[PDB]
Amino acid sequence: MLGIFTSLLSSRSFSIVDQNTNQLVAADLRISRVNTRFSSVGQRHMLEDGKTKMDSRTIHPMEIIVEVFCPSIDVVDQINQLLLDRDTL
Amino acid sequence: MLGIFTSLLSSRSFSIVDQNTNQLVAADLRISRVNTRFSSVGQRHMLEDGKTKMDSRTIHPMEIIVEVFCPSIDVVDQINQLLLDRDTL
Amino acid sequence: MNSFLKSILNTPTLTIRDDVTKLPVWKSLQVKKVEIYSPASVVSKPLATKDQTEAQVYTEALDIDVKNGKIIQPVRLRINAICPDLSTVESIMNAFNDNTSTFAITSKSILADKMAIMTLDVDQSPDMLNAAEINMEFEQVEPPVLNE
Amino acid sequence: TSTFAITSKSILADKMAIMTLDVDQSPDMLNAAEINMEFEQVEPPVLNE
Amino acid sequence: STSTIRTGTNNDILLDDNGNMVILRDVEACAQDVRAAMLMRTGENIFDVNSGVGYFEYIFSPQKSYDDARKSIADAILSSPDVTGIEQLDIDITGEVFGVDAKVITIH
Amino acid sequence: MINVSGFGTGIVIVSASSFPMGFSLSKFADDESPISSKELEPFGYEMLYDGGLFAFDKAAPLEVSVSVIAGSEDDINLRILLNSKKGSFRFLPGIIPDMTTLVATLPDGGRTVLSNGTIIKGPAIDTIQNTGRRKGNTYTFVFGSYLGAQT
Amino acid sequence: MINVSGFGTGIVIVSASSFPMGFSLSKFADDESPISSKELEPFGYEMLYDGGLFAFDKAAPLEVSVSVIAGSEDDINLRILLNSKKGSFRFLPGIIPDMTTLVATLPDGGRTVLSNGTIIKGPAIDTIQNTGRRKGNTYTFVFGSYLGAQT
Amino acid sequence: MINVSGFGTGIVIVSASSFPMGFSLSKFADDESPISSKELEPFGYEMLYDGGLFAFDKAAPLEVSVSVIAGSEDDINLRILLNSKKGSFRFLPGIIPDMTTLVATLPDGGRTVLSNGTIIKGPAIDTIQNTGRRKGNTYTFVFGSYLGAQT
Repeated sequence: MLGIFTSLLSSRSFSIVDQNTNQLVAADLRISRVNTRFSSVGQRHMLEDGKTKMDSRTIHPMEIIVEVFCPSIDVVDQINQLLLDRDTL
Repeated sequence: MLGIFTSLLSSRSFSIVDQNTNQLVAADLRISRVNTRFSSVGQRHMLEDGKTKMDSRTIHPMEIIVEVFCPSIDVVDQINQLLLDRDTL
Repeated sequence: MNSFLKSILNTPTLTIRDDVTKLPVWKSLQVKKVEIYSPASVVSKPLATKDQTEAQVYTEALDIDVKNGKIIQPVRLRINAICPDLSTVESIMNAFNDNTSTFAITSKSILADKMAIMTLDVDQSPDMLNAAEINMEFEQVEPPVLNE
Repeated sequence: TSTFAITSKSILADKMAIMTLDVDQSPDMLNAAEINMEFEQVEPPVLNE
Repeated sequence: STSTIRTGTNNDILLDDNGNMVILRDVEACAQDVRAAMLMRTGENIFDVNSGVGYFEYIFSPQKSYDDARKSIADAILSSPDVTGIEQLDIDITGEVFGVDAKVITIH
Repeated sequence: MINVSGFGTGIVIVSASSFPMGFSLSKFADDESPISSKELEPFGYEMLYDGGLFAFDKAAPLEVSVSVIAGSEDDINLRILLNSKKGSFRFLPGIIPDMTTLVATLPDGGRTVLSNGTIIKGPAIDTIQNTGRRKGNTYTFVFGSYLGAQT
Repeated sequence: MINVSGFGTGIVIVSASSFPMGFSLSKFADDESPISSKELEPFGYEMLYDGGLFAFDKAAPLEVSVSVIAGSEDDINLRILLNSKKGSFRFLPGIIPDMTTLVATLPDGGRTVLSNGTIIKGPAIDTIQNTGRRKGNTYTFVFGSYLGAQT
Repeated sequence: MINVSGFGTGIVIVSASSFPMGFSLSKFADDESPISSKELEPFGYEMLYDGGLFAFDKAAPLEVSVSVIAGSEDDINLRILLNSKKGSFRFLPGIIPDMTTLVATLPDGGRTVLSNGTIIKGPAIDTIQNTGRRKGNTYTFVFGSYLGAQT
C-alpha cells in the first residue's frame, strides 16, 4: 500500500527477521500470497426484554498464512528448523 | 399452483398481513423466491432383535425463507420494523 | 457511470464515524461490498393457549406471550473494502487491537450505531500489488435504546 | 398419526411417515411448485402371526 | 390510548366555544403529538436533551448526505407513543425547501 | 406473394420520466439488424422418473434491440435514455422509468405495444471501424409486457 | 445523407502525473479499429416469482480501446503511459493517475470527455505478423465517467 | 509515410548457463508469426458499491513467442534451450537460467531488452503438414522485465 516513498528500485517485500540476534531467516523463499487474519470474540448476553448486551471484547491472537515456493533444499531445511524452533520469536 | 380460478388479471401473489388490525405491511417488496420448508423428527428406537421402532412423531415449527428486493428506503425500514416487531404475529 | 452523481437521500457513501469523538474514521477506504445481518430467536417449544375465553382477552394475553417468547440478537456487518494506504490499515489494526472501540457505520441508508470490530482480514496477493483487499466484520455492542 | 405405503418402481416400502416437506416456489416454475418430501419407516413389516 | 389537549396551528392551548379544554384521544391526538414532536429542536428538553430533531446539524447546514436528517426525523416520529412505525418518509429537496412527508401507521 | 419488407417501420419510445411525450426512431442502422429480439421462452419442461413429461410456466423477458445510425437524433435520444440512472427518479408500484415502444412494422398496420420494461445496455461512445466509418449503435431493452399485436 | 466517416478524429490524453499537459493521438491504426468500446451495461433486470420484472442500477465500466501504428510517437507515448506503475505516485482521493481522453470526433465538433480512468492493458513489444508488417498496437483504457458528450 | 516492415529483425538470446555467450535468431518462419506477444495487463480495475472505480497494480508477465524455420540452426539451439531442466543447474537469488532476448527490431534500432525470464513451451519434434512441408516451430518464453526500448 501507499504510505512510504522508498524511492528505491530494489526494495524487499517479505522479511522474517529473528527478533533476537536481528538476522534474516529464510531469505530466499518465493512468496506468493499472505493473509494476516485477525480475530476477536463478542459476549452477546440476552437480557430480559428483547435486547442483547455485548459486554466486553477479547483480542484473540492474530494469524498469518503465507504461501511460498521453496526452490532449494537448504530453504526447506530452514523452514523445518523454523517449525521445530520453540525458543525464538 | 391451481385450485382457484380467480379470472382476474391483477391478482397479487405475495401478502404479509398483520394478524391484528388486518393490514398489509411491506407492500412494496419485490419477491423473487420463497422456500416454505417444514420439519419433523422421528424417534427411532432399536430394540433387542434387529429392528427399530420409530415410536411417535413431533411436528417441528415451519420455516419460510423469502428472497426479495427492497426498492426503497421506507421498505427497508419497514423490514427492520418487522424484525424488531416482537408483539405481532 | 459518473459515480459522483449519488442520490440525495439514499447516497451510497459508507461513513464510519467514532461515537466518542464524532468524526469520520478510516476515510479513503473504497468499499466493495456491505452485508448487514440482523438475526433473532423465536420460541422452539409449543406455547400453551388458554381457550374458552373471550375475544380480546385472549388476544392481549397472546400478544404478551409473543412479546415474551422472542429474543433479538445484535446486528453484524461484513464490509469488504480495498485499502489504498498504509495509514488507513495501521489505523484499522490499532482500532481493532484497542479493547474500547464503538463506531457508527452509516451505509447507503442504514445507520447502525454502537458497533465494534469483530474480525479483520487483510489479504495480500500478486494481483493487487498496490493496495490490498480487506474484510472487516462489526457487531453491535448494544441496540440504540433511547436514554430518556 | 399418519402411516402410508410408498410403492416405487418395484419396492413396496410400507408403514412410512413423513419426516420433512419442502415446497419451493421459484420464478422459473410460476405454475406448480417443486416439492421434496422425506419418509421414514415407523415399523418394518414384521409378519404378525 | 393517547390523549392530548387541543392546540391550534400556533401551538398554543386552543379552547372550545364554551371556554373548556378539549382532550383529543387516539388518532387525532397522535397526529397532533407527531406534528408537535417534529417541531422540537434537539437539545430543547432539559430532561431529555438527546431527543429532538437535528434542525441545525442535519438540516439547515451544509450536510453532505441527508440520511442523518431522515434518521433524526424518523426517531422524532417514533418517539411519540402508539406510532409503531413509518410507512413512508419522503425527504425531497426543492430549490430552497426541505420537503418532508410522513405516512405514520399509528396503532389507532 | 407476401411482402415482408421492413421499410417504413417506425418506433415511438415514450418514457415515464425522461421522455413523458416520447421520441421517434426512424433512422435505423445500415449494417446491424434494425430490430432483433431474443427467443422468448414462456414455457418449460421437466422429465418424470417414469419417462413422462411435465410442462409449466417460467418467467420470460422480451430482450429487444434496436440499431440506429451513429450521430443521429435517435442515437442522441437513446444515449440520453441510457445515461439516466434509476435512482434519481421517484418510485411507484410500477417500474422505475417504465418506457414503452409502440412499433409500427410496415405500412400494413402491424402495431406492437411492447411496454412495462427498461433499457439494459448500449454503447456509450461511437466505435470507429477498420473501414473508417462509425459502427451503428445497438441499444438493448428488456420488457415484461409483450402483447398488443394487431393485424 | 449522414456523414458517419472517421477521418479527422483526434484524441487528447491528459494524465494526472505522467502527462500533466497531455499528448495527442492522430496516427491511428490501419488494420485494427482505431476506437472500440464495449457495450455499456448500466442497468440490470431480475425476475420476480410472479412473473414480473424488476429494473435496477449496476456499476458499469467503459472499456475503450485505441489502436495506433507501431513505432509512432503516439505509440511511444502510450507505451510510456502503460509502463508506469501506480505505486510510484502520491495518493489523492482521486484515481491514481486519473487520465482523461478528450475525443474530438470529426470537424463537426462532437466532443467526448471520458474521464476518471486509467489504462488497463496494451502490447509491451511489437509483434511481427506473418506478412512481415508489424501489427497495429491496441491499448485499452477503462473509465468511470461517460458524460460530457456534445452534439 | 511510416515504415512498419519487419525485414532485418535480429534476436540475440543469452542464457545464464545454457548459452552464456548467447546465440542469434535470424531465420524466422514463413507461415507463423515470427514474433507474437500477448497483451500485457499491468493494471486492474474494481467496482465499489457506489458505482465508483478503483485502479490497482497487478502482476503481469510478458509472454513472447518466436517462430523459426524447422531444421535451422536457430531451431536446434532453441531445442537445446528447451531440453535443459532447471534442476540441473546451480541456484542464485536470481532466477534459474536467466535468459534475455535483445531484439534489434529494425535498422531503426529498437533495442528491446526483454530480460528476467525463461522459456516455457515449444515443439519437441517437427510436425509434417498436409502439404508435406514441415511446419514452422514456435517457441514461447515468459519474461518479467519488459523495459529498455529505444527510438
